[PDB]
Amino acid sequence: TYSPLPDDYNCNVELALTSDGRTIVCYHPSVDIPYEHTKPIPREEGPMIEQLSKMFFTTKHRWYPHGRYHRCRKNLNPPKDR
Amino acid sequence: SSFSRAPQQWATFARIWYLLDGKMQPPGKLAAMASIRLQGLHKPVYHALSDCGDHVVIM
Amino acid sequence: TARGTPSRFLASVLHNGLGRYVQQLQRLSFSVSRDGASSRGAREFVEREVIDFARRNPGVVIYVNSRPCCVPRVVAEYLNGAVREESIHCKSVEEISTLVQKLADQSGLDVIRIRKPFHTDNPSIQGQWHPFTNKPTTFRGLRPREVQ
Amino acid sequence: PRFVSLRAKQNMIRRLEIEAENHYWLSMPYMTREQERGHAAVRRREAFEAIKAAATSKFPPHRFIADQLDHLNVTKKWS
Amino acid sequence: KFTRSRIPEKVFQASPEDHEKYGGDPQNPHKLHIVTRIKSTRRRPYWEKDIIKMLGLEKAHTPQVHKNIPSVNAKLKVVKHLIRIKPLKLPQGLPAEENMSNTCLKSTGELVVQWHLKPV
Amino acid sequence: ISRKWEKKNKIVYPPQLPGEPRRPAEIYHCRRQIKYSKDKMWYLAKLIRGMSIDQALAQLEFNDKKGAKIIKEVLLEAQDMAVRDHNVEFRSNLYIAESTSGRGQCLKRIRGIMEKVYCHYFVKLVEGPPPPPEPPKTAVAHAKEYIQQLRSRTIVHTL
Amino acid sequence: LRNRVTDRYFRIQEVLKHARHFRGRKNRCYRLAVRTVIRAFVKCTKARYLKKKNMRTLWINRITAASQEHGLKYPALIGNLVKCQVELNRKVLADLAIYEPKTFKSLAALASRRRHEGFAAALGDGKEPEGIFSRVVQYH
Amino acid sequence: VKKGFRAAFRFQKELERQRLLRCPPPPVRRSEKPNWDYHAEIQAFGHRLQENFSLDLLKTAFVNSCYIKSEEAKRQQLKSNQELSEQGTSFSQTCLTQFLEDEYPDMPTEGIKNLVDFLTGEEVVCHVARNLAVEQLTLSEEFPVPPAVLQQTFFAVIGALLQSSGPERTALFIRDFLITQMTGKELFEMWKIINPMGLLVEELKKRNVSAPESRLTRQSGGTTALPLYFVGLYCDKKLIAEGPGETVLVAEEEAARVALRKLYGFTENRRPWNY
Repeated sequence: TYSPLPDDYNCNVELALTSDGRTIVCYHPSVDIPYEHTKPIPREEGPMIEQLSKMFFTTKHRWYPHGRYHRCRKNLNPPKDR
Repeated sequence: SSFSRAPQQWATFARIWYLLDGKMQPPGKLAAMASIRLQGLHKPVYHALSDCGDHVVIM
Repeated sequence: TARGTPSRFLASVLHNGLGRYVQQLQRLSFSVSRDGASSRGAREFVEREVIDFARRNPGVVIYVNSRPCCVPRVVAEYLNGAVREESIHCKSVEEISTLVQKLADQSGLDVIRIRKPFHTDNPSIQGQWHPFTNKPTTFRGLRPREVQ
Repeated sequence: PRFVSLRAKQNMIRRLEIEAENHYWLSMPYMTREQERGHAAVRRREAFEAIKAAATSKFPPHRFIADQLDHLNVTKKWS
Repeated sequence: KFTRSRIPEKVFQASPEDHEKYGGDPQNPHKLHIVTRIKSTRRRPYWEKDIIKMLGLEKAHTPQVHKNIPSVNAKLKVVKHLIRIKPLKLPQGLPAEENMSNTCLKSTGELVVQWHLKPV
Repeated sequence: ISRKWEKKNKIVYPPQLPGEPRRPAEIYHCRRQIKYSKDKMWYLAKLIRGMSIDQALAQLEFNDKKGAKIIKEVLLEAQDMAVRDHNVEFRSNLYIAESTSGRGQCLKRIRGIMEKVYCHYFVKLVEGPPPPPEPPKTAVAHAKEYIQQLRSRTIVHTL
Repeated sequence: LRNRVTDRYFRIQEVLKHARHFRGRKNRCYRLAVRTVIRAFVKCTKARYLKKKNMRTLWINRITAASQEHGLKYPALIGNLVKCQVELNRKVLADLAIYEPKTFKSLAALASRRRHEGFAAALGDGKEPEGIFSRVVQYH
Repeated sequence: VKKGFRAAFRFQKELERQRLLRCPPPPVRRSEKPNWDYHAEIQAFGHRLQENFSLDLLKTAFVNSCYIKSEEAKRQQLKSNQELSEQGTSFSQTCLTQFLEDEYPDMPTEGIKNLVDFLTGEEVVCHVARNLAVEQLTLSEEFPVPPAVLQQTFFAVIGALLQSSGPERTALFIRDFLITQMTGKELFEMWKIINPMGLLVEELKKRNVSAPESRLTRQSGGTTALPLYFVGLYCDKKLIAEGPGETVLVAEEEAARVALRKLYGFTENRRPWNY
């Protein structure tokens, strides 16, 4: 009845050593969300910067613009990955 | 897994509102938990510039 | 420095090891002066090593131009259309052979900075972390301070 | 004013323990001083005769015809 | 004045409590020391810097084999605060010319003359 | 002395195709050694930089500064050679695309060195209606920019 | 002037290709750009040590965060995975924490299991059977 | 006037480089530049890919029909490409459907047709043949080689490798250059669909499973400008997929896409291609 972590929320972790004791086999299949645990699907520059700040819960300073020296230092074709 | 690129990216960096009842609690020991969840330091995706902080509602 | 230089991600050209390996070096263009003391080690490279080199990789087409140059060059062209022009000016034959094998072994991608030392295209197998991994659910999907 | 923490005391103490065991293993030599005497005089003398010998064998290198003539290749041309 | 420090001989006389503490025998002691520099010779006097150069200990954390003879022990008593001493114990024999390459000095202090990389 | 801006009216383009939009005209005109300073012409040159030439003329007739009359001569002259020399059918259908002012070859007067300051005035007129001024970006544009920056971000310094 | 210097545009331009992105006259004037370009190269080499350092504290922040999700603390996880002869490093554990959180959950279960065997072994002291995951694989 | 020559030569060539960057010339094809031997470089294209061709047949694989027509427009002052490209694209369509029917047996054949029409699309095949030196060997009329022409020459090269050395070696060729283009791409980046929910509903009718209930599993930030939803999709109160989104409809459609990847074997955890 021992569980080293409460195997309830992410995966059901079942540790094992092998008979030689050299490799640790972990067995951990996924824990599905139960159907009981779900809800059914329900069916001017000043005031604009205050309105965006209060909308997105950030300060005001990232809504003021920046000069051309900062707009043109920017890399417009940045390298992509994955 | 098996999400598309955009909803995986949305799902990872999405920010979570936490509730935190401060009755009979010390203010600094609430402040430590609140501070960790405000910086995003409770996420393994954390980075300073990546802006992954959350919301803490202390009642 | 890294902020002055451009950078890129580590890549291949057309998934160059997956199916088969393709030599990314198409053309070499040696240009060697006949009379000229700077292309001496180029001369002894064409005489000794360029036929052995041209047989060790037949997907490479090699042009020895042998004009009156005052600096000899090797011009590697790559399958993705990159051009690396390097000099073989006042080099020994062995230094030219390590340079030509250096150009053979590499690909046409830039020698600008590489950002990460790796490139998975499928980094996650068990599903990437989102903040609702590692959280338990509640009965009927309730949230804190939800009465019904 | 600077004060002593518990890190500094525990560190200082584990250096004292390494020191005490150094005291232990220096307290039982395998030989007495009469037994050790001249027990490695030969190897020390041959070692210094090697140092002496490499000191007294210093001289300019050999100069060759082939190097001096091999400078003439700087005007090797094709035909 | 800061001078060179002699250390009296009662400091270097073992007690049977210490034979119970460490693993030593006063009769039939060990032949070879393993000495390891673990504290810099900088901010130390120049004589201790020299003794570290003689003993062959200019790298930190690199073991060196010495004889357990009173001359080498005298130099070790000069710099005993910078070094660490263990007995070189040898579970099997000293290596013959067959086992000369395939040795490994382990961290216990023992020198094993057959060093496979396979588990037991 | 360099004189590259006068030459710019000499570019001859190869003739177009019938499945191709009509290229607008470009009329590079300038005046050299205006006795005025280059930084006082910057306000007059800056004033008219996207206006139609009738709005530019109209704004420069009622300005008090010395350079306004000089720029109005440059723009009436470039409206003339716009129509005569460069096949612009309507006098009205021009706008100022470029109006700058460089420094000219100044003189030095020993009093105690004091410069007699000269300037030029460079105007490119472009055939067509003046381009619509840039609208101030709304909260929809700011919100989409912010969210697109949030969509852009990656787990950094990992696989 | 018998031989005055012809090839001086190129020495200047060897410095100024590194300064093309600075601010102020540092991108233009050679006297200013030399002090800033030298000073940028000194920072550029002292920052190799800080790149290594800051990646490692970044990994400890990510392993700390992800192991606090499973109740463990960082010293408990790293200590009791050393004690299991799982010689993974911080880079790999942080990357498993992000991309493979079931393997990270099972590693947190293996480290807390080993932590409890360390507790129960160092509680009931004396000769007893060792824990199952407490056993070590001897290499000879 | 500083006497000397070397700084004026170096400065002369840097002025030449700023002339090339300020006003670069239009790109000329490679056969109209120095160091070109066309026959030697067709043989190099053969040995580069590690196979053998009958060299005349590969030569006709690079000769378009536009080139002959503008060439005979230039005569007045060669076998075409189309037979080999017909055979090559017929073969590569049926062998790509062989591979993708064998390694994805649960796909609908509409999806196999959209995968195969991705791996023989103009974007993929034109991206492949600009890095295999096909474009440099194409005898085309105009430069750069327009993408329909270069698609035709690429499948002509497949047809020439077919008549050279049989169906198995071309199967390995198509495997190693066209199939490796779907590494790192998700299924619905290749087979685009609108209404994935109706498609998932129809597929679940074909397995004789009931229609799935979309059912909100987890959420956050519901009354903000940055919500997050995980909609689940249950079948007889067991979920088949669950996906996130910024709104509820977005997450529901995306959970339908997760279920469609799961029905078809095209998950992110699928066994990779065995090369």
